[PDB]
Amino acid sequence: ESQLDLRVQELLKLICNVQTMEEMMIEMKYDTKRAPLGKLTVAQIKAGYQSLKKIEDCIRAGQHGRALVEACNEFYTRIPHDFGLSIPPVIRTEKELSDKVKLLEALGDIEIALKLVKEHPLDQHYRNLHCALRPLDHESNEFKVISQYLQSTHAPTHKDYTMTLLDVFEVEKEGEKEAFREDLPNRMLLWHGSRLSNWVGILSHGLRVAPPEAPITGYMFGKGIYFADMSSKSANYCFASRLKNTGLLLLSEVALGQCNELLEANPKAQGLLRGKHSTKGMGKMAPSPAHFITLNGSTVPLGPASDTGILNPEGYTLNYNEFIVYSPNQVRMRYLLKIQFNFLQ
Repeated sequence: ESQLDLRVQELLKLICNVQTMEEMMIEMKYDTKRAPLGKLTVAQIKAGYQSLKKIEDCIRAGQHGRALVEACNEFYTRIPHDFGLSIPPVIRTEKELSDKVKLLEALGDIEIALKLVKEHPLDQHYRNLHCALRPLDHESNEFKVISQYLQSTHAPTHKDYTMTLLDVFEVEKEGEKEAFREDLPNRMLLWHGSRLSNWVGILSHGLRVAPPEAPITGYMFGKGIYFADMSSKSANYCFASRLKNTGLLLLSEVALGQCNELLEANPKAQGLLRGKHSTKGMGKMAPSPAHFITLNGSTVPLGPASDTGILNPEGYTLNYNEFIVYSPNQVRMRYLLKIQFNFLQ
């Protein structure tokens, strides 16, 4: 047996659970039976990404014929889906590419998590993370602020639930402090959400960019790292349910520097930086600078969401801001919130 504060123990038991990992993939229509997760290799994943590209190639060239059909078959073979008896859908839209990209991303973290769950077990894992998780003093000013930011930036559009801050752990990933690069302006504390089973991979490898094999059009603003100034915008990525009532969302410092403001999506946005250090999807609603506060050197956009005045002259107007940096060194994980979702029914 071994010891770590009970909170850190709870947290690990939550994100290390192999069952939940299985559950998550199944819930994503992934065939764990015909393709056991325990046998999933990093090479297989890279294979899937390439199949998608080929599919993106067809969609790109308007080839919705045999060319496409063969590409999907290849991919569905590479990444087995469980549709029961139903006939698999022929991927032929960007939105769907985007979903399959998120599936491969999850598999990538499952691969990582398992390759890590191999001297008390939890204590052993905590080490393998090379990431410090010190529980936070629920009386600290940090806590009060994290809580205020969390609630004050819960977007109106997301009322199908409520959030109760169970606990907060301060994160300290090896090497981020040093590499962070404090020279850039717009140093913000932003949200980032993800499913439970993803957290082991995020903690050990940190948040990272999409692979070069991946289809570019499966990324709203290119292969970068995404953040939001609205707690709920991110919490939706937890895909927590009434049974999976507990989820985790991360809060980290992002050196935005000069932002290249964009009204609408663009997978190729990274190319348009030309000096600016990040892309900003201009949302129709966001915190007001007048309500900003500073915490340990980073600006906290907590002010209740207000109208920004942005309005696409012809087209869809993004609801909330979208932030993207294309280099890990522009990110430094700080706090990891343990949240309990209270749905309505």
